[PDB]
Amino acid sequence: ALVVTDPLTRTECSACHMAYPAALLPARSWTALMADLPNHFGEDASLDEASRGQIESYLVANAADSSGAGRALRGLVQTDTPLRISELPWFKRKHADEVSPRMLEKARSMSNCAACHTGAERGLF
Ligand code: HEC
Ligand code: HEC
Repeated sequence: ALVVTDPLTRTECSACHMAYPAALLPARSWTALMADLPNHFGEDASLDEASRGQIESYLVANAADSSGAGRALRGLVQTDTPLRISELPWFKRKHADEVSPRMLEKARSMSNCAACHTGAERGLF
């Protein structure tokens, strides 16, 4: 399932986009994100340390490499620490010949999964 099940992560990490599922980035990528929320893609996404710590635990514990080779890892080398799901080789492979300039214009960003996937919040893509 490609769904955030953790309530605090669901709340805090849906404030500005969809709460992205842990399974889509390796643990190192989640750590790096969670270590710099004051400088988060142009926004201040900083949290109180207690909330920050718990969210980091959940993301790392259910990351793409938390149960061996999740699909999202395909085409990654161990020295890659991607900070965007939308920059993964696996993501670009699934989207390349599928998204037209018009579909992309309407979504406004490949970060906006629900603009194209009605079931994105229930894990259906
Ligand atoms: C607003 C104050 C935000 C909060 C709270 C969180 N995030 Fe965020 N995030 C924000 C912006 C403006 C962007 C750029 C979107 C774009 O169109 O380029 C992002 C992006 C991400 C990503 C990358 C998405 C992708 O393209 O692959 C990830 C993985 C991500 N954000 C994670 C994340 C988490 C774990 C959060 C909770 C702690 C969280 N975000 C909150 C703005 C904001
Ligand atoms: C429109 C501009 C899109 C945005 C934004 C995102 N996705 Fe997407 N995605 C889009 C299309 C047209 C398709 C192909 C559908 C098909 O059946 O060919 C996809 C595909 C996926 C998939 C693969 C689904 C499967 O066949 O198993 C996944 C896992 C997926 N998309 C995830 C995903 C996420 C996490 C996004 C936000 C970060 C996202 N997509 C954005 C169109 C669009």
